[PDB]
Amino acid sequence: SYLKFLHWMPEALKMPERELIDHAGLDSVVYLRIYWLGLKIFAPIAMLAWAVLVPVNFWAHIIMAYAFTIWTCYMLMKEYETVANMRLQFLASEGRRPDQFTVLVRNVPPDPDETVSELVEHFFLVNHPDNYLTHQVVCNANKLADLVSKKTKLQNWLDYYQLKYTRNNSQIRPITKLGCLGLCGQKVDAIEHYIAEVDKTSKEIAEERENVVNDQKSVMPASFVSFKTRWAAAVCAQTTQTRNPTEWLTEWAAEPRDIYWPNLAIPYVSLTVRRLVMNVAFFFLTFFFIIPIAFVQSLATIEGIEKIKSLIQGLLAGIALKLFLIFLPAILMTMSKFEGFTSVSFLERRSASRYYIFNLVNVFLGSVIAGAAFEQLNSFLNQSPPMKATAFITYIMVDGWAGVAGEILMLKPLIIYHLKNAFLVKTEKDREEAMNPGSIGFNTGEPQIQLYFLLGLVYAPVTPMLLPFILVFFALAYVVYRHQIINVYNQEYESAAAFWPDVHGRVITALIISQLLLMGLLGTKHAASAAPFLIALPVITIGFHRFCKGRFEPAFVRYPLQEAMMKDTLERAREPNLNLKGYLQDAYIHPV
Amino acid sequence: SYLKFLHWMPEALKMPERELIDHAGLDSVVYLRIYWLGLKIFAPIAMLAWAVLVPVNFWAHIIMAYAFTIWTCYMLMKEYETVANMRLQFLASEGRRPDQFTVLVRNVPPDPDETVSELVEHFFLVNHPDNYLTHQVVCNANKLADLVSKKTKLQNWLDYYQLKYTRNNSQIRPITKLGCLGLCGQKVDAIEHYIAEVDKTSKEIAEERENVVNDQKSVMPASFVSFKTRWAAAVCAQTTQTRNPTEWLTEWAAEPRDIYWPNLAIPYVSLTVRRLVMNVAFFFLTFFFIIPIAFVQSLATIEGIEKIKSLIQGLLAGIALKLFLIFLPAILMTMSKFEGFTSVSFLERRSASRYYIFNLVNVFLGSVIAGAAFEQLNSFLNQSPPMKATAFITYIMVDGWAGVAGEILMLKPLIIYHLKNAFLVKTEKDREEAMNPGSIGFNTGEPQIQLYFLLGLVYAPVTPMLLPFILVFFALAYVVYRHQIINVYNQEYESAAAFWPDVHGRVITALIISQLLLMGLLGTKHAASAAPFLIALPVITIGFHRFCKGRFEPAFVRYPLQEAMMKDTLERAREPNLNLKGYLQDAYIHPV
Repeated sequence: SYLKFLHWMPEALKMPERELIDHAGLDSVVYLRIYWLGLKIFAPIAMLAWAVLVPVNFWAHIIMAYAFTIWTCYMLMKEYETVANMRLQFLASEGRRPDQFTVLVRNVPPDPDETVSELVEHFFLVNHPDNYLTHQVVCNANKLADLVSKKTKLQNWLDYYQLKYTRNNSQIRPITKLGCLGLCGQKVDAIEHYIAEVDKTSKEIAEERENVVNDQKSVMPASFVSFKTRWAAAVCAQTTQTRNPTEWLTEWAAEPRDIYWPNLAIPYVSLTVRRLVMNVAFFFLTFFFIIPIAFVQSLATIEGIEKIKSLIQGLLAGIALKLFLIFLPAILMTMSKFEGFTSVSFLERRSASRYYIFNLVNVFLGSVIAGAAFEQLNSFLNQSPPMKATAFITYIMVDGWAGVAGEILMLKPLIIYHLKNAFLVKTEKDREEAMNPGSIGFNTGEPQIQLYFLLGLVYAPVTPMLLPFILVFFALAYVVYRHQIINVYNQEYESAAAFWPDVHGRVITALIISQLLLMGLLGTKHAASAAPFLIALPVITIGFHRFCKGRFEPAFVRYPLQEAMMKDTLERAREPNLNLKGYLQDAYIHPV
Repeated sequence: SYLKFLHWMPEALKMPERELIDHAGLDSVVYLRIYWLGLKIFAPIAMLAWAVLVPVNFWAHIIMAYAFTIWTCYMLMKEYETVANMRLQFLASEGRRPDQFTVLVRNVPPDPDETVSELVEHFFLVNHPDNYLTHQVVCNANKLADLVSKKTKLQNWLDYYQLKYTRNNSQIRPITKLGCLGLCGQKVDAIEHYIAEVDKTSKEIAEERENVVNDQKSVMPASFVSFKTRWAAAVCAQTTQTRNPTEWLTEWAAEPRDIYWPNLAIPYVSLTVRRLVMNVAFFFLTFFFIIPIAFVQSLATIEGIEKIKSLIQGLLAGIALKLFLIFLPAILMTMSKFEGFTSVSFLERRSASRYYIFNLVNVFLGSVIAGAAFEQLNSFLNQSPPMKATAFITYIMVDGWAGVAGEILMLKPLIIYHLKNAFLVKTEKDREEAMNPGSIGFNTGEPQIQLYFLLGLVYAPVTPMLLPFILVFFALAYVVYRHQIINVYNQEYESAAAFWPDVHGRVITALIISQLLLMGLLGTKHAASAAPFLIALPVITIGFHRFCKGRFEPAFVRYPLQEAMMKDTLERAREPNLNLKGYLQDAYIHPV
């Protein structure tokens, strides 16, 4: 009810900030701070765009430009500070995690007389003698995991179809091989997913289990060398280990509860080849989506012609793309995993980066217009063998405002169940219920924010109306998402705001893009005294970015050796008698 | 005689390469390898430019482009290998130098209760506990050094005028204050530079000596923290020390015999301000020189009109700039020292970088033409209130070929004495004879090579005649400079080919510049199928550069921890009983 809504409202309001840092985490609290920065950049600039623009509506547009960029950059520095400080304070007042002591030594050189392990020990007992504790060679246990997951799949799927009414429960027969027979199959068989399957999978689990342990081919050329101190691991992580820059490549290891175990099986040789392939694939996907949008937009216009109304048209063009990009986030994740990164963090951050480039092109610069122009060129060939502010106003009304409305409705898992019903073999699915929240969304939420930053900063000097709408999104997001951060959303890895460097870059990108585009609208004709004015702005922005990347980014990309020593000494004093070998040895073998 | 010339010739030929690495050094041998790379890039490309160009003289120009760039890049990778390998081998088979164990901790935070030293000890005994050996706080002893140098100046200058004929030797009276009295002065006085001066300088030497030792204001906020092992110092050099990215800034210390002691006295706050100032100054100097060239070129043309002959004109325009840039190297050195770098290496490398940007503009792209065009615009205002291949052919004939001729003539110090005679108070100078060779010249020789690379790679697809001339320079340089490297030129610091990363970048710059310029000559008109062909070349070049910067550059910018441990263990075995405190403590106090 309205009352209940208002109540969750100031309930989420009555919690402090540092209490949330321990209640929810740092990742979540600085992600909530992105919306806050937005409200602290697009609010003052709206006040100025309603005093210089509308009343006096141009050298004032270029003056507004400067003022807007200054405030944006001022606030970005201030927030970089708070987030960097929070990260370093949190890092200190944390707990004990194995990663703090271990490093992944990728690409261990070939040895025709030793196992990878022997070689690793030798190397790290002569190179880091007083601190090397233990090494855990990583094995290719993706096969074991697949069978294990299949076993549970089988069991769960037909636990429903063996206990529904027991006895000879519905002996269904789906496609044994979709390539061979279409529709369904003829294996009525028995219950428990044709029990022989559960049995043979358990037998193959045992099979792989055997091989994995005793084969010396499962273990990849890598290990997770661990050290006695945080200080020592920090040293190893930020130090070159050998003459060959390809072999013995040590980097900070991540939380074991974050390691993407599947990708700890790809050679360092194949990585580069894969990278190229995945690169060009993203390119195609970009241009591709441009076209369905255009065509379905055209459909809408035709329907309207055949049949306020303009607002309705706008909102309908605004959806279509919505379902389309739902399909999109879905994928940006699989593409990163094909490149071959070994940690959830980087995979999620990769997706957000890739999302950015998409949303640049397809959704602002290079969208509707250019794609359709190329299509017209192609149609001519057949025959002879800042976009629109208004449209973005509709996107805010939908995308942003709709997002927060459905977030609070938590109707997202209901729609997941509805897609389950769209797949409907019968009317339902399996007895497996994967409903764990997961992360708030850096692979989804963050791209949204940065795209709205583009829209806002780009159209602020031009149209003074996107700002009021963009602002309300930021405000709503804060309150509804905070409520979730305290009430519903949990976490899956703690990187401690290591993504802020990335966020910063995208706001800086927005700024530069905005200025480059304003040098086009206010460059042609206008004045030859306004163009040089707008030519300095990008340079100033890059300057600020570089300053902030040298004053605040090190807090996210480097672990101060002093901070490590402090943590070590304090923990070695509070708990004078503690063993590390136990906590470290058994943490980096596959979870099989 | 001719015979003697031919003889120094194959004498320099009969020495091996690794024997020269120990005889002369690594710096010198890889600098000699720059000329060799040149001969191995511009020789095959000349053969192709005399088979595709002249016989068939355009899509062949674009084919030649590709082939030339491929060979250049192939050879650059091959040489990066040899130089990286040489560096790592030399580093291993070296001697003991203090730098291998110490790091400069710049920007030590303010302490209202401790001296810089106390603070440094505390920090490095709690942060690097098992390896910290000693710290040597650096003092501002530039004043002491100035008086010391003045004392020697006085003594030496008039040791000539006190022993020429003894007794009351020529009591000369130069300008006591040039601002006050012009020409000369009236202080006939006595011998030994007015002995009272030598006495009062010795008294002021004592004065500063006293203050320096006991004042606690001379010591700057810095120290040269030393460690017990090469491994440990390597760790400290490549590890962030504290949360504040401004304070406690550790970096590898250089050879004490390389430290530019004067600049170890500038605050980390003033550095940035100074940088900006120096930056804009270089800008002015660039454009400035463009103009004298133009005007003196104009003078030459007028003289010719009033009075082969065209060749003579070319060679005369080719000189003028020569004396002008003699004046130039002279300065690029003072500018770096004003920025505030603390080591000869970086100061010399800075000069070479700054020289590059000059020579780009003023000597190829942005030279004669554009400057004079702006001058014509200015003249109109008054009234109403790839350049030329031939010219560069002359530069090779002079600059390059003249350089090597005079190098072998060793008439350079004779010309230094001739400039002494140009200053001539009487006919001679002082009794001080600073004639030590110094370094072969990274601040002078290197800029030359890279400019000739530009000229060559740019004009190879166009004119097939600069290549033969450029080649002979490379060949001559090798033989004449090798002779000097074995017979005359010594060294002043050993960076062990740490400048190759810089060299590489400038050849890559040349490549990219060449391609961009060929997209202009072979872009307009020509074909719309040739422009995209030339658009991929820059990207491929950047790709190769990045590959090589990730495979070979780490050998110059990072010290493998494994190599350090190897060196340590071997030295600790050959000399089982050795003290380090002695060799390390007294090495980083000022040399006063």
